[PDB]
Amino acid sequence: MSKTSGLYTARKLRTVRRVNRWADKKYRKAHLGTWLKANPLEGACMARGIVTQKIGPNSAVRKAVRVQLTKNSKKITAFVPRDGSITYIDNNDEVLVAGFGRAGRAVGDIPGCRFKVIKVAGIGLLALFLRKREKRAR
Amino acid sequence: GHTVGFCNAYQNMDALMKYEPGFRKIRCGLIEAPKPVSRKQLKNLKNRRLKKRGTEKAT
Amino acid sequence: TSAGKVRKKEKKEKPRPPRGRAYKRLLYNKNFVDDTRLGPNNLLIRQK
Amino acid sequence: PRISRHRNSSKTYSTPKKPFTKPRLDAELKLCGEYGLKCKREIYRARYMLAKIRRTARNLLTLDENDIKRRFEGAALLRRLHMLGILDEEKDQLDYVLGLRIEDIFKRRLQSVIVESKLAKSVHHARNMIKARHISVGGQIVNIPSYMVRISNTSRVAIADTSS
RNA sequence: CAUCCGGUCGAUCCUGCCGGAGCGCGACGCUCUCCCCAAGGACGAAGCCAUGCAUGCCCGCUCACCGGACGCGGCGGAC
RNA sequence: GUCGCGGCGCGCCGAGGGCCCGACGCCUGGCGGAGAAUCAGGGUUCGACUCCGGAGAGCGGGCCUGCGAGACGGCCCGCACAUCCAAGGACGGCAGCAGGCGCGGAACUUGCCCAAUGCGCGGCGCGCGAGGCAGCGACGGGGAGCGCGCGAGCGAGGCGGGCCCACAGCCCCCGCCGCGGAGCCGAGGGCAAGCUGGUGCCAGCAGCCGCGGUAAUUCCAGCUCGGCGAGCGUCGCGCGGCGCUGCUGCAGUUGAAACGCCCGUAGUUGGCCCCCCGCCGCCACGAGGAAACGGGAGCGCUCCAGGCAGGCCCGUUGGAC
Ligand SMILES: [Mg+2]
Ligand SMILES: [Mg+2]
Ligand SMILES: [Mg+2]
Ligand SMILES: [Mg+2]
Ligand SMILES: [Mg+2]
Ligand SMILES: [Mg+2]
Ligand SMILES: [Mg+2]
Ligand SMILES: [Mg+2]
Repeated sequence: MSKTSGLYTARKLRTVRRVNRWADKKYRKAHLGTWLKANPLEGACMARGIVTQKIGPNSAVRKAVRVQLTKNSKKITAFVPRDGSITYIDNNDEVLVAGFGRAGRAVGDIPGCRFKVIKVAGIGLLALFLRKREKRAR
Repeated sequence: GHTVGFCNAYQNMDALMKYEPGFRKIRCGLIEAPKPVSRKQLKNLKNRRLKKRGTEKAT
Repeated sequence: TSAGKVRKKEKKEKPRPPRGRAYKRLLYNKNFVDDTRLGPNNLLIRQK
Repeated sequence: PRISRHRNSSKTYSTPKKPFTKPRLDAELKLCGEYGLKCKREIYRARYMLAKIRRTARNLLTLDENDIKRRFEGAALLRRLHMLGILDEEKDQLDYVLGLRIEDIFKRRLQSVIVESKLAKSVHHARNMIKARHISVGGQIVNIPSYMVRISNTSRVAIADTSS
């Protein structure tokens, strides 16, 4: 047929699979290493940085912030989910930033955003949104 | 309803004294328990004594 | 202009629904033994 | 290291692959009502045990009747089932096992066995009394509703002597 | 313990991928009535260390003090 | 020379050895195995950590003692750090147990004891941060509950007595009095679950499709409802989904994809035929070789996760395989 099938052909099948498994995009991304070096989070679930600038077919301006990772010193952009949560974020403040649902790719209509703010000054953003915790220490 | 355990009957009183863990005797009404001493202080004394030379009985 | 511009009825103080299995027993009779159309206006009209 | 590291442990239930399924929800609520189940973990436990029995029966059935291992394991399994009351006494062939159902497992719970004896008004009443240690098996009192009674112990179940 | 579902069109059949549905390992958030078991500074810092402890025992050798100190000697410290 | 064979080292001689059945070189966020996660079958990923084996004690070297060490809670040197100094001098190695700084998304008491298991030295014992007990501990696993019914009863909790304990707890038992407390997500579809008031492509939701420009079934709130439940949700990774890596089991006219054609080595594949001999593969059985994990026989820790037990007249009780 179109595949080798002899009784003494294990080596050829092994090398064929070895060579051809590299054509899958996901497998390359996972086991090539370029993504690992390029990813700012360096394979971590979430990282810690410092705020430095608050910035902005659906036509809805979105609020985000620029962050500088402490452990890596590079710059990224993060988005503030809830309604009216930008006020809780002040310039030059420490934040904890995680990823979106999709690992790497952008989510939704936000252009070039792949990170999320979840904790500010050591207090959960969602908790502050519901008034469970308060920022009177800051 | 049910309670089970173990006993130990000795032929003579002396045999009990020779063959018996000390804490068992203390639990029983046989002898008197010396006041406890912290092993930490004992180790401190041992190290301090090892520090000295010749006759180290002063401390 | 101010962010959160978009951002009160007295709470209906009623006995708490039972917890544990007793809650499970409530639904069993709610859907079979008791007359029900689940969630339409007319059902809510009747209960008032 | 600590001796506690060598202790074993395992889970005891399986969760459905498809959570939202109307017939399944209806059947599970139905069973919970008839047998007064506290939550949906008991059903998963019953399914786990049934799956284990079914897999053992399958593996044994795949072999020839006159196989030493087949005889050994089938005899053990049948003896266990008969002792536990899940399977009827008159059934001795391995085929009958594969048709079993979790209702059979449920019917041997302590609440059920005391209710069928008329000693309790309902499964919920049975659970309430069991939690209050008012029942006894043989000479001992059991306060676990899920306790499973054996066939030889069914007639020895009574009310606790010390119960008020 | 052999399962699929939504998205290209004015409608239809395919290829093809995107997303959802399950389990496990960790971190974050909210919350927590009772009992049993139970891991716990490993994750490109094998980076830096106040403070205390982690290796002793005794048959041989007593003109020490009132035989017990200490010391020489022996075994162990390479587990 | 070594305990000892050996290019292990030295002198002489000759030239060889390895490689597409992949040498040499480079890289690794490379300790290995027994094993762990996942689940028709076939497989994929991981394997710091409990048992075994290996290596190391800041980096690089050297050495004495001793049967046994290239030892580091042994010594000497260089390098990098660090401490006291009455300035001439002296002195250190927590990847041991607690504890501290730095780092990070991430990780516990500077506690008690040798009573159990063992080791060392020994006659009626000493020592052991090995180890054991306790403390913090929503990593995680298992078992009960916030009612039943027309009156009673029962927990949690409190106060005393036992039992246990090296001493203290905790569990369990006996008396008196007696707090019943549910959250996290969502209601357009995938996917189970619908009415009022605000806002007006703004604010915001939305993993994907999409909503929002005057009824918004999707934003913000109230009511009601749904799922799991002492737990629920979010982020990253692995398996599955996926017959989208295909040995079982993909596709190649037009969707992505048959080298422009021929010869040809390595490689792979090769018609039929002899009944009994030899060899290779193959099938079956067997010997030998650690357990733990996994499977599995038996046993009512009140059940269970577990563990190897218990009553009596016990297979020689058992711990089979
Ligand atoms: Mg390495
Ligand atoms: Mg080892
Ligand atoms: Mg070494
Ligand atoms: Mg050394
Ligand atoms: Mg050492
Ligand atoms: Mg050290
Ligand atoms: Mg074309
Ligand atoms: Mg084409």
